[PDB]
Amino acid sequence: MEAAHSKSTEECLAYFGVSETTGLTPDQVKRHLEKYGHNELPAEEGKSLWELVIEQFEDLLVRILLLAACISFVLAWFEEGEETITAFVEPFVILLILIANAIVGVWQERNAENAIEALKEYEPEMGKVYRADRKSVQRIKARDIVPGDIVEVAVGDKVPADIRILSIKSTTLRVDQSILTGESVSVIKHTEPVPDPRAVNQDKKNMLFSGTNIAAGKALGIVATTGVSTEIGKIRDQMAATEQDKTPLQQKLDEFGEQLSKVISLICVAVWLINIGHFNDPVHGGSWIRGAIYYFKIAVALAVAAIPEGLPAVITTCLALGTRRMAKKNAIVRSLPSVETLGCTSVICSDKTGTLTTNQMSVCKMFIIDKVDGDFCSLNEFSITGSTYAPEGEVLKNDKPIRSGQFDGLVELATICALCNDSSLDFNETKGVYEKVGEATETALTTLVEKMNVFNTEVRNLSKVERANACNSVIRQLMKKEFTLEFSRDRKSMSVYCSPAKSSRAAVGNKMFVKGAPEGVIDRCNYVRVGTTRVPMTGPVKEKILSVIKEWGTGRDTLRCLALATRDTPPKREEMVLDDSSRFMEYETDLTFVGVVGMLDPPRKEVMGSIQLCRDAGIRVIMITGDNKGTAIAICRRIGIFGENEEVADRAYTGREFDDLPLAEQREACRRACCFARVEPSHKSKIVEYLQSYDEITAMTGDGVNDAPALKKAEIGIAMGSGTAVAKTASEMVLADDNFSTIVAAVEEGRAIYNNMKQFIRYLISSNVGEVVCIFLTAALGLPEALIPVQLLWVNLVTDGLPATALGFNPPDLDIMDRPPRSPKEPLISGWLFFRYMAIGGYVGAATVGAAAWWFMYAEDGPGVTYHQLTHFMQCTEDHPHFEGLDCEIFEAPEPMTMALSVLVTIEMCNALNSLSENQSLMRMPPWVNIWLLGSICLSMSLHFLILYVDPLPMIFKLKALDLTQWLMVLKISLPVIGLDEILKFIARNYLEG
Ligand SMILES: C/C=C(/C)C(=O)O[C@H]1C(C)=C2[C@H]([C@@H]1OC(=O)CCCCCCC)[C@@](C)(OC(C)=O)C[C@H](OC(=O)CCC)[C@@]1(O)[C@H]2OC(=O)[C@@]1(C)O
Ligand code: ALF
Ligand SMILES: [Mg+2]
Repeated sequence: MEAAHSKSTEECLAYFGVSETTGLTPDQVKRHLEKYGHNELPAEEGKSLWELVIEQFEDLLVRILLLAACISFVLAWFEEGEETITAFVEPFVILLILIANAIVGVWQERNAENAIEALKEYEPEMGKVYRADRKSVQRIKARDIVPGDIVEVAVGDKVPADIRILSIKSTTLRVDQSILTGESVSVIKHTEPVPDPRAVNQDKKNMLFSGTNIAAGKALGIVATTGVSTEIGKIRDQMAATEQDKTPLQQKLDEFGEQLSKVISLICVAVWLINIGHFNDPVHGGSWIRGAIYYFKIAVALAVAAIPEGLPAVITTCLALGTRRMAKKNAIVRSLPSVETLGCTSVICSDKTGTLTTNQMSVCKMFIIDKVDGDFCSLNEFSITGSTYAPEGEVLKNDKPIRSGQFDGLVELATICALCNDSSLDFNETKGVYEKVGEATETALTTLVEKMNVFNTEVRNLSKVERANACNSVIRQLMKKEFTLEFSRDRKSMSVYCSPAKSSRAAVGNKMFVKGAPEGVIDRCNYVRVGTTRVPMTGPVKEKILSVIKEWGTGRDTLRCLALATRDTPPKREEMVLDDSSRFMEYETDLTFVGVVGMLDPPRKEVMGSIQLCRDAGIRVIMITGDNKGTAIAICRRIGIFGENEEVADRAYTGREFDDLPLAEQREACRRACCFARVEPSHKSKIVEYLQSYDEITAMTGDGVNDAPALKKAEIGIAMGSGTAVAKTASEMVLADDNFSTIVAAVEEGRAIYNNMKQFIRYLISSNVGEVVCIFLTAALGLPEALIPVQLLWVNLVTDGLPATALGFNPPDLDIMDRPPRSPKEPLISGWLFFRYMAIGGYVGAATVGAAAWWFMYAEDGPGVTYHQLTHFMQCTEDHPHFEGLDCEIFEAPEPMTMALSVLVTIEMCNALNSLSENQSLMRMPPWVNIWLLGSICLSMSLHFLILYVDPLPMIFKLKALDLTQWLMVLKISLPVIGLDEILKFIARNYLEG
C-alpha cells in the first residue's frame, strides 16, 4: 500500500481486507507472497573471480598493447639459422606485463567490503505476526512477512517492514530512527493519519520503518511495504550500479588513449603514403606475402613507443606510499584513486550530528530564581562546561567556578534531574570512554548531576567505573522512587512519585518531581522556589521566566529547554489511578517552579577553524542534516557557515521546502544555500548530484546509515571512525581520530601528491613522444630499426619507471593551501608546454636516430656507408653490383641499436632533471634537492650497464657494451638537452607567466 500514512487506520485494513483481530488467512498469505515477494533486501556481490579480470583489459591502451602482443607472437616463427637464438621473448614479455598490471589491480580492488551486506544487518531474522492459523502470536521468519500482515512490535525489537501503526498498546511508543534521520532521539508515535502525501519520514509519525528499533513501548500495526519498497530499500537501491565515477585524472588518461589511437592509426597510414617509390619498379623479390610485414613491424614499434607502459606501476606505487603517509595523519584510505580527487575538492557536503558535533547531549545553561519583589524578579543563571557524557566540567556563575552545593535551588534542581530520569551513565572499560544508557536527553541530566555535585560527595578518588553514577546514587539514597507517571502527549511532561528514605508508607513528606516542556509545566505552577522558601507564581515572575526560555530557545544558542518543578503536597499513594494517563496532568498541577535547564548537541572544538582553512583553500562547506532547521542554522553560526547575525532566509531550506521547488530552482539552491535540514537519505545524494552538474568535485562527510547514498555518490566519501559500518563501507576515506581538521591535511596531501603526479606524467609521456618520432623517422625515411619494440619496454619500466616514482617525492609548494581548487577540466599539457614538449620529443627522436646512424657514416668500427646508400638496407643480398661495401649482415647488427638506446637512456636521465619543475631553470633551482631522483637515476644507470655486461641480457635486447669511443659520443648528444629546455624555461617565465 503506497502512502498508507495519508490514509486512516480503518482505510488501511480495508485495502488488504484483513481483520486486525484475526489476521491474514493462510490463503491470503500464499497470494501476497507471490504478488509482493519476500520481505528481504536482495544481496549483491558484483565482484566475482572471473569478472574482475575481464574489466582489467577493458582499458583502451591495454587493448592496443594486447594486439601488439598478438602480433609479436605471430611474427616469431619465421627465422633463419643465425638469429634464431631468441624469438618469443618480446611477445612473452608483453603478455606477462599485461597480466601483472592487471593482476595487481584486482588484488587492490577485490578487497572491498560490500555495503549492502552491512545494511542487511539492520534486518531482523524473526518477526511477530497474527494470522488465522493460531489465536496466539506467531514468531516467524521476517522474510516470510507479506504486505497485509498484522505485526506486533515491542521494546527492544527491530522493525521488520514498513508498518502503518494500528494500535499503541503502551502509553507511548518511542522509536529510534537513526538509520534514516541520523538522530537517536526517541520519536513519539501515534495512529492518526498524515494528510500530506509528500510528507518526509520525520513527518510520518504514524509509520514504523524497517531497520529502525523500538526504544520503548508496545504497538500493533499493519504492513505497508516490504523488500525494496521500504525506506531502507530506497537506501539499498541507491547503492548499486556504477558506484564510483572515474577520477578527473583518469578522464585525462582516457582522453589520451582515445587520441593516441587516432595518431597511431594515422602515422602508420602516413608511412604508407611514403612507401610508394619502391612499388613502381617490377620486383618479385619481395611480394605481397612479405612486403606487408614491414607495416606490422612498425605498428608494434609505434605501439610500445606511444603507450606509456610502466605508468600504472608508478601511479600505484606513489598512491600506496601516499596512503601510509596519510595513515599517520589518522586518515584511512580505502580507495587509492580518491587521493588525487580530494585535492580538487571545491565543495564539502557535511553531516551535522556525529560529524560536525559530538552526538552527546550536554546541559550548558541553567537558571533558578534569585529573589522576588513585586514586579521585580531576578534569576541565577549558570553555564556548564563540557561537550561529552563524561563527568568532566564545572559550574560557572558569571564565568566563575562556583560550587553548586551552596545554592539550595541547584540542590533541588539536581535532585529532580537524578530522580525524574529513566537513564543512567556507564564507563566502557574497553573503549576507555563514558557512554550513555538510555535516552540522550536523559543521560545529559545524569552527567549534569555528576558535574554539579550538590552534596560534595568525594569522587576524585573513585574509579571511572564507579564515578559514572556516584553523585546520582547519593540522591537516590535520600528519596525512594515509588513509581513514575510516564510521559504523555497531552502533557508534554513527566513526573515521578517519591517517598523520603527510611520512612513509613502512611507518612507525610512524599514529593512529585516533574519534568517537561516549559510552556505546559510553568502554566501548571502556582508557586516559585527561592532557595528553600516558596513564593506564589505571579504575572511578572512568569513573564520573566518565559522571556529567558524564549532567548535560550531561539537565537545564537537555540537550546532544548526543560522546566523543572516539584509537587510539594502530592495526592495520596492510593488515590492515584496509574492505569489512566489522561488523569496524570491533574496529578501534575499546583506545582512549584524550581529551574530550567538548556541542552544541545555541541559542535567539535576543531570544526570552526577547519572550515576557515577550507574557506581559505577556496572550499565551501554545506550542512545536510536530518535534524530540524532551528538547530541546523544555529550550529552553522557556531562553526562559521553562517554569520553571527547573517540573514539566511534564502540560504536554508528543509526537505519539504526543497521538494516544492522546481528542478531548475533546486539545482540553483545547492549553489546558493549552505544549510539543508530535516532531509531524507535520498535528499543528500540529490544535493551532491546537483553540485556535480556544475562540474564541481564534491566530497561528503558523515557517520550514519542515511549518509551512505551521499557518501557513495560524491567523488570523495568520508566516514567518521566512531561511525556506522555502512558509512565506512560506502566511503573512500575514514577519519580515525574523528577530527574535521584531518580533512584539511588530507586535501593538502591530495594537492601535493597530484603536483608530484603532474610531473612524472609529463616525464613519461615526453619520453614516449621522443620514441614515436624515433620510430616515425626510421619507418618513413629508409633507415633500419634504430630502436626495436623490445628495448623501449625496458626503458618504460626500469629506465624511466624509477625516476618517475622518484619525482613523487618532490618538495610541495608552501602556498598549496592558499590557492583555490584546480579545475577538473584543467589539461596537463597545453599552450607553451604543448610546444615545449613537442620540441623535446623531436629532439629525442632525432638524437636517437642520429646516434644509430652515426655508427655508419661517421663511424670508427662501422663501414663507411653514406646516406645515398644507407636508406636502401633492404637491397644488399639481392643487389650487389650497386652496393657491396662490406659484410651484408650489418644493418641488423646489435651495435647501432645500442648507440641509440644509450642516448635515449641518458637523455631521460637529463629529462628527469628538467621535470623537477615546470618553469624553473636547473641553475636557479638545484637539481640535487631530490636525493631520491639522483638515486633512481644511478640505479637505472647501473641497470643500463647491467643489461650490457651480463651476457644473457643483451642476447634478448640485441645490445653491446660501448667502449670509450662510443660512450663519450652519447654524453655529447644527450647533455645538450639540458640547455635546450633551459632556454624554453627562461622564455616562458619572461614572456608569459612565471
Ligand atoms: C606520445 C606520442 C604522441 C605522438 C601522441 O600521439 O600524443 C598526442 C596526443 C594523444 C596528445 C598530445 C600528442 O600530440 C602530439 O604531440 C602531436 C603529434 C604530431 C606529430 C607528427 C608530426 C610528424 C600530447 C601528448 O602532446 C605533447 C606535445 O605533450 C599532450 C596531451 O597529453 C597529456 O597531457 C598527457 C595525458 C596522459 C594531450 O593533448 C594528448 O591528447 C589529449 O587527449 C591530451 C590532453 O592527453
Ligand atoms: F547525523 Al545526520 F543528518 F544523519 F545530521
Ligand atoms: Mg551523523
